[PDB]
Amino acid sequence: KPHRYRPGTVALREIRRYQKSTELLIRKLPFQRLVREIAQDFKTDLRFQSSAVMALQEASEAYLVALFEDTNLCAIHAKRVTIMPKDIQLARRIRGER
Amino acid sequence: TRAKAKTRSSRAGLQFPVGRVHRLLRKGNYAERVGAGAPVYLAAVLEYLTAEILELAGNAARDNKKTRIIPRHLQLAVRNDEELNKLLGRVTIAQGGVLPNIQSVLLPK
Amino acid sequence: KTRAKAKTRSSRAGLQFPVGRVHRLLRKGNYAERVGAGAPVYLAAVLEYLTAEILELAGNAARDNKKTRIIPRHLQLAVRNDEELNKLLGRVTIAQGGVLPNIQSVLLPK
Amino acid sequence: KVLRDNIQGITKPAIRRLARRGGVKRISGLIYEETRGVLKVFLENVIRDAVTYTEHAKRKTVTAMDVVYALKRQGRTLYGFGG
Amino acid sequence: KVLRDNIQGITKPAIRRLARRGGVKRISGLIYEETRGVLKVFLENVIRDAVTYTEHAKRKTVTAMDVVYALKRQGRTLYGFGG
Amino acid sequence: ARTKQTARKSTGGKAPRKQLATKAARKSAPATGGVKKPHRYRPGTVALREIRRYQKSTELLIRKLPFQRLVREIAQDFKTDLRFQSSAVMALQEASEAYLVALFEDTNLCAIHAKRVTIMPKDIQLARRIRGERA
Amino acid sequence: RRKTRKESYAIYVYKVLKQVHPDTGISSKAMSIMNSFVNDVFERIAGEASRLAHYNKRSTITSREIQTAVRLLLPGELAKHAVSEGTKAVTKYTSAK
Amino acid sequence: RRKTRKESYAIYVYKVLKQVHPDTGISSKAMSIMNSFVNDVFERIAGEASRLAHYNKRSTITSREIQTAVRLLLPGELAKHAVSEGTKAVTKYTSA
Amino acid sequence: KGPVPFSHCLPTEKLQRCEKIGEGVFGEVFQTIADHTPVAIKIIAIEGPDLVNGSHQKTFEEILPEIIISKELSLLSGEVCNRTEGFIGLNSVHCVQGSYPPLLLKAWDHYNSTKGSANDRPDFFKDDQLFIVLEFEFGGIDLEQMRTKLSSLATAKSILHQLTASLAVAEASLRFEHRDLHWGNVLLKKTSLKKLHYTLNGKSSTIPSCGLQVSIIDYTLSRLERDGIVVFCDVSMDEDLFTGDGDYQFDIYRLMKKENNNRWGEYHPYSNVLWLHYLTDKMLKQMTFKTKCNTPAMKQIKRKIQEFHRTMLNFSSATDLLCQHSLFK
DNA sequence: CCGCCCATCAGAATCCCGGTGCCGAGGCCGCTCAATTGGTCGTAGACAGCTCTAGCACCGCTTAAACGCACGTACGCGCTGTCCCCCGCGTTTTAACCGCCAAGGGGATTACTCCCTAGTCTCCAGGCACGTGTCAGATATATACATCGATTGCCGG
DNA sequence: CCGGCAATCGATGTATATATCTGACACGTGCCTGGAGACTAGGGAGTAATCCCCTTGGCGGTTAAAACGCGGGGGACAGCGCGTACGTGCGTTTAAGCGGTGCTAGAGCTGTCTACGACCAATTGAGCGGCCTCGGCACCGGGATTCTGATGGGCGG
Repeated sequence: KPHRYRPGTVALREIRRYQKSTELLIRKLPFQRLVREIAQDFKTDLRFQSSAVMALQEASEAYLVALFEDTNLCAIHAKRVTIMPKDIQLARRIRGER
Repeated sequence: TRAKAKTRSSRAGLQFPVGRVHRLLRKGNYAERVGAGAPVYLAAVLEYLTAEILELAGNAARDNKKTRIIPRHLQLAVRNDEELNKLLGRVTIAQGGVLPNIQSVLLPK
Repeated sequence: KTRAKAKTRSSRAGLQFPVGRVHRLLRKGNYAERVGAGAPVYLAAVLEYLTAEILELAGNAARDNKKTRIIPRHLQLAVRNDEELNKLLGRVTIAQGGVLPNIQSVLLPK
Repeated sequence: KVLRDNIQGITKPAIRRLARRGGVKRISGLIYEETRGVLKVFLENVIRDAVTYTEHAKRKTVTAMDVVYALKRQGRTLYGFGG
Repeated sequence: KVLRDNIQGITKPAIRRLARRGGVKRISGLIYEETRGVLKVFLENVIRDAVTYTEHAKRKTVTAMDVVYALKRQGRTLYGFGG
Repeated sequence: ARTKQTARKSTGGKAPRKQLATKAARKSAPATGGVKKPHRYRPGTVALREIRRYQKSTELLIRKLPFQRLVREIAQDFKTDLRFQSSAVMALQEASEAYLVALFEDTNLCAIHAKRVTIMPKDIQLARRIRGERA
Repeated sequence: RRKTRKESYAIYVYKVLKQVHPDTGISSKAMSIMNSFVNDVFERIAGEASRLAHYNKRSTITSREIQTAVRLLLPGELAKHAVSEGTKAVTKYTSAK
Repeated sequence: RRKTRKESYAIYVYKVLKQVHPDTGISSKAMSIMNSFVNDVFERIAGEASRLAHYNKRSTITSREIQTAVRLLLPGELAKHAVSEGTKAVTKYTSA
Repeated sequence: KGPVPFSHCLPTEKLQRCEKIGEGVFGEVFQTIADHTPVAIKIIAIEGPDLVNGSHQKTFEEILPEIIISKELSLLSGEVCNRTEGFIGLNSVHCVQGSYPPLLLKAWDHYNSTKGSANDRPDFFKDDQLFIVLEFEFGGIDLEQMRTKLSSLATAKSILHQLTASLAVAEASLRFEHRDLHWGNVLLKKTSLKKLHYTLNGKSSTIPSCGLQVSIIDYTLSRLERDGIVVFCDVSMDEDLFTGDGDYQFDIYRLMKKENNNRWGEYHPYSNVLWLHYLTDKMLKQMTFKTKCNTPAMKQIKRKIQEFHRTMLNFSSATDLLCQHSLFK
């Protein structure tokens, strides 16, 4: 009989693990490609330094983590443990941003 | 016979520069004139705040069995104190992380 | 001798807002050491354009209500009903403005 | 060398890792599209402001100072990358 | 001449009227105390800043300009009172 | 003013003939009540009428004297023997009203999100926590 | 004439109003609101331009700074019209000087 | 051709750190963070003082403006200690 | 001459242009244009046996003092020792025989239709009836109809100052008592002159006009003296004048009678003073003004008028009030 | 035999006029002083040329992460029942609002010093760029140790 | 004679102890540019005197709003059952990451020199502060009209 964990154990282990480190959780090449593609519309034939891309990635990840914390609070408020898009929409609506 | 020069920080008994702060205030488009007591006040306040943050961060670093301060320790010091957390409420520290925290309902029974 | 009369800079620029006063305010506000000769004209034109836009919307709102004078309620109605102006003044409170009539759909009677 | 279809490079496990750092235990199946959309909007705003600064400075390279200034202008001060 | 217990002057029907302008249909029974507390906090902050502004100018009267400056400092501009 | 006072021969009921010669009688519904049944609107109707009424006006919704007394009582903590202009108190009242109305809007949204119609203190707490006002 | 004089924008706002809507008036409270609005926008644009000039190690404020501040501050579809109006005004002033 | 020199606050931060914790070092990223922190606080206080001076129709910046700006910007505590430090420094300077 | 036909005094052009302006116990008052000037015509039925409007007809030997005092007050505007244009000038006064032409009859009908009247229809008079016609300048609209038309308290002050100056000049020159200043008896006329000039005993002074000019009319119960001879009408036997109630004007006659011990032949200028009182009373109670009192200067002058009203009863005559009270200084 | 629809009834809501009370445009004077006109003059920045840093493009190889599919269970959602607790309406009690009026405290304006800051010249010590070691931290390996999930083993109604 | 509660028993992932190896950090040196010393001119800020406007405090009348009590309908909350969507784990495929090699576009600096902005003197007209008028807008009252909610009376598979 193969060993199997109950649903929820590994999730809590990962929650504890990722709240202790201080690294970037998104691969770098796809993020760089996305940044260049987005900037392509405003001006043609642009160049970037490395630190510019690094700063953009840091700011983006901080923003996403904070938004997810607010989403979790909203989802718990309604007697649930699963997060749904309505929670993201309510959090963004209250926070002020469109 | 000019007397041997004595810097202004020494007379004020500080560790931060007073002449540099005077120059920055003058060439910064803040006012037409700058008095003779403003740089001393500003330097004292800046030194005090720096010392406070540094002491808390050093305590946090020693708690981790290290001897050099890294951004993680600065984040731990700033986020665990009420006044500093209120002052730096809209600031992001690179490679800082977050504070360990789990909601109570999610815990297993 | 004769100095060939006079002519305000607003007349040469074709504007209605004052150009000399804007220059004097830019010089005495401690913004920079020197100020060019074209900045006040640009600023006056921009301010006049924005004023005209807001005033036109407010006047339409006032006429809709069958009144011949503009009051702060009409300014609030004009601002909150236009997306761009609403985004510009997103953190401003107008005295005696009120709110926009709006009721959620769940609360309505079946 | 036109680039297309790069928003799909923000894979599902990456969003899961960000959520786990956020403190989330269970997730729906429709969350990823919403996250991708909000990320795209945020990036668009910041990059537009940075490029405006760069264009005023009369350069062809975007530096870290432009990104820092744009973030500060939007009210999201960032420490560490100079400035 | 020392005032005492004036927060009770913010009646219950007044809170109901504010809620009605907000668009609320049913109000619980424990809302009024919460409203009184939050109003007290807001007023404390604003009045402290205004009195600081007044004191600096070596004056003995609080004017509308100090209130406007304090509100702007908090991040809530106000148009129409000698702005 | 003819040097003497008489009756009303000077004017032949001009105001009445000009207006309200006999129109000054009754208006609207003339018969009210007079029924054993206790006429009553169902709960939730007058609430919606009030919602529609107060979202159209613009006047202040708090009595002036209690607010002024509260402001003076709060201010006396930071300095004694203070004075106020009228417009200062007016500005404070306007700001307070606007803040409270916006907070109630957010609270109502939070209450609806949880599949309810009544607002409770927990909704205010969540709104203030997400807004960033309360840590 | 005993009191010290005070300056406002009332005359120019009234001229603009009478030019857009020939047969409408305005009340004093609305005048105060308009005055505050004009002052606020002036302050915002001037501060942005000063910061821009300081970033680039310049000591003078020109029309380029005003243009870039307008582009940075106003939302889309409002920046373009303002830019067009300002450019027209500057060209007309330069030609007829 | 010479490389232009750039100035920072590292020397003074290191001096203060050796004063408080006499056996602790620091890294480069932390130094950058503290540099940015000092610059930010300087800018905030100076801007508030300038606005305060302009409100009253005055042409000079004195220690009263700095004191009032400190009381206006800093939270409940950290505001008495800063005021005491500034007053002590000014008195000591003017005595010598 | 004598009782000439109405056609001579009233040509068809003037007859067709007559507009009814007023009615009273004396008769009727019309307005027309003659000599390129608006003129008022007062018509009275005299020396008749019939009773009209609740009173019998009036004779000539009692109407003679009326025309005498009217011409005296009209001609005092040309004297150098005391000059004032606060009265109405005499154009022509004449006697008529005949009946009432239908044109003024239909004008009276229209006047009744719009406003109404307190008398009877003047269509019972035959050819043999005798009438008197008086021609006067146009003065303007009465203060009664101008109640909601005044500008502010400054107009009030100017009106009171003009009335006081005119009455003081009259008393100083001809020792005059007119005794019927009710607010339906003063006339306001628009004018362009910035200042008004008045002379008393050789000394001349000026008063701000504020865009109005005042005049007084209806001297039917007035008293005057000249060269040791007195002219007035004794009204000591009809007490219905003193039976009035409902307004302090009704009480002013009783108070004056108490002051003079029911002796009308004596000169007591103080009576005129209380008349001002009543007008001032009206000026504080029965008027609506276009402009509020938000200006501090207007608050100051309002207080001045209040104090004047509450303390002017202590003065002797019009001249004393003019030359002593602080309001006019 | 459960109803689910229509016609009446009454009570708010909105329109039409007539009369009142004041506000917002304007008119005049009288200055005050800030904006325009015509000059000289010193320096900020536009422009052209050069050097060399760092950004871009391509290639080969490893290994870890991303992807697809199978299986089962715990969580979300709909339905029923119960009881408390807010809403609507009539009656009685409190204090807010309006109008008017003195008294005097403190903010605003005018004139007169006079000490503190900017500006200039000379000189040298603090602070920055560059170059060398050595030791705190990173990496690799083995070793407990705490915890999750299944099984046994009796146990009282 | 089971549904339970405790006590094991095995397996998995994380914390801890010891040895080698590096590159980032802590100092030492030389030089030059920015701060300190010394002195003068003048104007911003402090102080006294005076005026007068607006803030505080009092009194009486009225009446509109706050406070109180009660019946009952609708909503908040708990318990239950069912179905499927989400978590855990294994085998296979893909592209990120690392280490080099080569090229050149463009950032960063220096030197020349002209044109644009600062400053000054004489002149003058725009804009604000007192006093004053007045045409029409906003407001109220009544009466009529409408519109909507809450009701009973009915045909029907």
